[PDB]
Amino acid sequence: HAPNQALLRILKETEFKKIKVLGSGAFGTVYKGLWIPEGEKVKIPVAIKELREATSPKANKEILDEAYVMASVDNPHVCRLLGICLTSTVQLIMQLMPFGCLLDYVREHKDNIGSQYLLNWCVQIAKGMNYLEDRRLVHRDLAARNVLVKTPQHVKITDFGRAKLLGAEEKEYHAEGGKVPIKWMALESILHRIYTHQSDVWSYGVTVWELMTFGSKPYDGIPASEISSILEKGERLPQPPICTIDVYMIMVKCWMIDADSRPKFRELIIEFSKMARDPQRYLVIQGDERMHLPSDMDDVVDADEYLI
Ligand SMILES: *[C@H](CC(=O)NCCn1ccc2ncnc(Nc3ccc(Oc4cccc(C(F)(F)F)c4)c(Cl)c3)c21)CN(C)C
Repeated sequence: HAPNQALLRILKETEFKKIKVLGSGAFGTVYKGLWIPEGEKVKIPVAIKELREATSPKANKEILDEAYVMASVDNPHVCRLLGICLTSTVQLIMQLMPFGCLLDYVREHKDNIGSQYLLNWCVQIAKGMNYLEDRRLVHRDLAARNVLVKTPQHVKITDFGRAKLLGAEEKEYHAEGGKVPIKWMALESILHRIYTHQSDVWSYGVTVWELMTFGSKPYDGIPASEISSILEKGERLPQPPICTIDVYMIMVKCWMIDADSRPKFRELIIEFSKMARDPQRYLVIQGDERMHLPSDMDDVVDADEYLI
């Protein structure tokens, strides 16, 4: 393993300005804001998480471990952590992704989402995951809820709360126990708590299924405890109505019990790119041709153009 020379930037609180609330969770509130590094004549749209005063030492540690992972990744299809701020509670500053999570996006915009967007998103997520594989990172929580939308044309993988860096000689991560996203997990993760890049491929297949059904819940109504035996009997998620057999076969291959029989991310990039070149041959969507989606503010620059 090579040295990790990623830079962690510690921002001062007077450099960023909270504009409005975007969300509230167990761990603190998220604000829309601007990051205005002193004397640089640039304003960067950001989301700012300010942790709650009541957050435990254990929670703080876990959040900082997630920041470490996010600071260590740099790819157009993976979320961008700008830095953290050590005020009385920790604040985290990330690139603003104004269209929210992809799961919610596809549910809310399903009558205007055409085949080109769906296939491009699959390509993009596969590129991000391929990059994480190159970095020897196993995500362990890939799902449409954990993909952010910068613009309808550009998505990025997020939520590194479960991510693990494999050791140099290590091929599998062995987990301890807790509350796990069963319906996205590879069979070997459910049974034996084993995670690899190939178990992430399984989750990728489920993520694709979520997109192609415009945000349906996988195995809806089936309790999580029944999933493993359903899988062991050879049953899988059904073929979405818009999917040609070409697309469904790819998902099916992601859900092979033999981990080595599943596609690799680099191959998923290739197969979805082929399809993205002639999208209406691969996804059959009523009204496809018709569909369109969105495409002081002086000195504003996106985080992706503010390089270190
Ligand atoms: C869908 C995502 C969504 O819309 N969430 C609301 C907040 N929001 C709106 C736009 C936007 N852009 C960018 N980021 C966020 N939120 C956000 C999440 C996490 C975060 O920083 C961290 C980093 C590491 C760990 C944590 C945590 F403490 F563990 F939570 C937080 C920041 Cl700064 C911002 C945005 C959600 N859908 C319900 C699934």
